Amino acid sequence: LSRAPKYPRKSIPHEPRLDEHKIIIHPLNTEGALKKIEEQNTLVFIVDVKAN
Amino acid sequence: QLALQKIEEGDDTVLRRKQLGKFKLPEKDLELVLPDELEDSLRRLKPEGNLLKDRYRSMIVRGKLEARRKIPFRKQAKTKLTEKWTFKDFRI
Amino acid sequence: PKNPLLEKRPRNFGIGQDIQPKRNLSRMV
Amino acid sequence: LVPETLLKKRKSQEKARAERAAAVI
Amino acid sequence: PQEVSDIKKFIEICRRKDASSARIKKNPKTQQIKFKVRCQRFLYTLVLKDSDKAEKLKQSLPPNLQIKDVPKRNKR
Amino acid sequence: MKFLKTSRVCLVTRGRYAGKKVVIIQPVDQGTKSHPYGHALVAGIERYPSKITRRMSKARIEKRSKIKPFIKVINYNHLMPTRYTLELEGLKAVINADTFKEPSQREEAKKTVKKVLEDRYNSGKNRWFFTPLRF
Amino acid sequence: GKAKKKGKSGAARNYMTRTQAVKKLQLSLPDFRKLCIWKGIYPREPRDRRKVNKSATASTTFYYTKDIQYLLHEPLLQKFREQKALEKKISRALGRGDVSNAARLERNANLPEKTGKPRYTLNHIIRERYPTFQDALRDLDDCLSMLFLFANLPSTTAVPAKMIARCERLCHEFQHYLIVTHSLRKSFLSIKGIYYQANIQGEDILWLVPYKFNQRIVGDVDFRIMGTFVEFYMTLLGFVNYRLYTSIGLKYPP
Amino acid sequence: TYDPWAPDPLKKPKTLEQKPISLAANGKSVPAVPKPTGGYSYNPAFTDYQQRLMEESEKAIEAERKRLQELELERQKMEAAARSAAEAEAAEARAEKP
RNA sequence: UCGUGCCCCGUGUGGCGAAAGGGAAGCCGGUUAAUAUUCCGGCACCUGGAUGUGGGUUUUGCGCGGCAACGCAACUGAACGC
Repeated sequence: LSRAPKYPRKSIPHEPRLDEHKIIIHPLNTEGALKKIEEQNTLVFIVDVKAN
Repeated sequence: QLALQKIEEGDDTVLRRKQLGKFKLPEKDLELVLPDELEDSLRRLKPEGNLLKDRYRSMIVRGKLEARRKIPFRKQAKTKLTEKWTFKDFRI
Repeated sequence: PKNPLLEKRPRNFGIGQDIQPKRNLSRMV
Repeated sequence: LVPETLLKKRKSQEKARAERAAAVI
Repeated sequence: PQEVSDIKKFIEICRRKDASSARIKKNPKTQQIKFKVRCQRFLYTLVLKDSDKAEKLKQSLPPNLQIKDVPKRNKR
Repeated sequence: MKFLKTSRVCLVTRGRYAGKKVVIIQPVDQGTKSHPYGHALVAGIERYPSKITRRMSKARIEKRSKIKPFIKVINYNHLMPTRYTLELEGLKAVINADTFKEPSQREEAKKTVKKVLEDRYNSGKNRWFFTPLRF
Repeated sequence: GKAKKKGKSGAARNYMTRTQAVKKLQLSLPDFRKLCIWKGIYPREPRDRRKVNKSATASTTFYYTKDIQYLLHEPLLQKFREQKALEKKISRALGRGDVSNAARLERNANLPEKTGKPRYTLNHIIRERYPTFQDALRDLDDCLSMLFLFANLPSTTAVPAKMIARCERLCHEFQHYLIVTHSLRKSFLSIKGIYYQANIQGEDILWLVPYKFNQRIVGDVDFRIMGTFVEFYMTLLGFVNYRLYTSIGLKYPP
Repeated sequence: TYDPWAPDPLKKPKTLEQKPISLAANGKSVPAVPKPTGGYSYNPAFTDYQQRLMEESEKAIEAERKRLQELELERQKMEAAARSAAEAEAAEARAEKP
């Protein structure tokens, strides 16, 4: 038999721990990013360490 | 030429070649009164076909279930018969 | 009439010849 | 090959199959 | 990279739907011309002798497929 | 005494048909300009008829009783002769040296061989010729 | 990154066989076929059946993995297990000789032979299968044909006499609704039966009624799965009749 | 009473929304109760009855022709097998530097 | 379908343990103040999946050729074994 509990162990499901506002922190303002913008069509960001 | 070759309600009368189940559904029973067998009254009417088989064929053709055959006998579990210990040790 | 295309292949279960059949081993389970 | 006889034979086998399927201490 | 030795096969390759582009490379020292068509997997090259028929083959190539002549310098 | 004669049954030991059973149609001991060695023109079975049991349907039996034949020029060194002999009247001069030189005659010859071999198999005789060799 | 393995994705995850489905649901084959008929799980066909199962033949039945996982949450599985446990308790009471306890446990079994209704309630199934009364009216053709056919059959273990009488009751109630609202449009005396065409709320409903004779039950049909269809169509027609009688402002049941 | 139309998956899968397989040759959905034709009436019109009669007649004729052709093929196969067996019995009787 | 069962099989038992052992697959050119077989351009490959087209096989149903070693763009194959 599968579990059919008489009470939930956790009353409230927790929110997404890694949502998009925590994923994207801020872009990079260095000359590497600024060169890549014009020469590579590439934007450089500083993001969360846990994000893929 | 290849493009032209690619360019070039259902019926229960003719079915696809591929089966759905244990066998392919046969052609239906003949539902027609022969000219000898016509009658002139509703009282003497000879009903034709079987409505149970008609509904069963309708279900199979529409695909709600697959065509299976009846299993009249199932293979019994192979067992060995022995005498009980009390009946073996009965003494008189 | 039986089809002549049928043939019999008896198996002899002596030592060294064909594989022993599956017998009741309930005495030795 | 009389079509009336062929249809009567077909209906005869059909009805035959239908009836044959429906049938010391 | 694959070399196509059949004009008919090159025509079907150019009429294939994956043909992004084609280019013309003329080598005058060797007196040769190369038709290079770019597809999804392979770049197909047809090698012909420099001739008016070779120049005319561009007309029998599909008009939808873009064709460009290779300049003398591969500018980055 | 000579034993690579007409209707002699042999086993093919080299080539694509290694292990197959053939019947000799025409022995050439002296040799040919194309084949300067002792050889033979043979016909045999490439795909044997399958096993048939008592509870099988007649359509499945008729499907599994088919025989795929082949015709071959074969060296004597690539044949293993058998003591069995398969005398078939339909195989008399069905193939020659000219048969293998143009394609079409090979398929009507194979059709003739298939017909006669299936008739002999349905007769129920010469069961060793139709059971495949297990090696 | 890491190399995928063969047969771990695609049609192998998209389909499963009937054996894998019954092993997943831990059901007996009659219960599985009954639940599939009631919930509308239909047989499927992969493009290559060997990619799903290497032992699959042309007679192998395939279903959707998501369909089986949807069946996994059906409340009727608990009802099946409860009824099996209750039958074991009844057998225990009969074997120990507690006849009063056996009767008291048997009145909780809700048998079709004593109630005239299906053993398991399909009310939650009806709403899931027919989101709209228009869908109910569109399946009423098959529903009415099925019930009008089984109104004239002898009793079996699959469909008992009280159940057949209930089918007759529902057919008569629907006929009374049609008579009162004057919704019957066409009729046809064919060689196989009487065709009736009615018009209920813009939907044309055509069904076939056998002539009143001894109907022959043949061995070429699966009568037990036909009986499961009878239970489903009975449960549907009860709600359809209630909605129609309430719509024309009559007391249901009459 | 109860009136319809008025983690568990409350959302049904799209696999259930897929339509069932139809065994019809054209691939279209077969109706549950198809509309009958006037030739199926208990007191049918003459033209409809004659049309149905000739269709079933030609079907029976071609079926009988097919089964007679198959019987001829089977008896020819048995005759060929018998002749080959007779020939086998007769053969066994006769055997007994560059 | 006595509908709530039956059949087959044996070989055991899980995990960790190598940036020098075994191992699916990427090269060239250019580019930064500092990275590059990782960026850019060009040209590829591997693994897995789904499903088309072309071509192949088949009315002698599951290819053809070579004496042979074997060849050819394909050319059915579950359990169980080598």
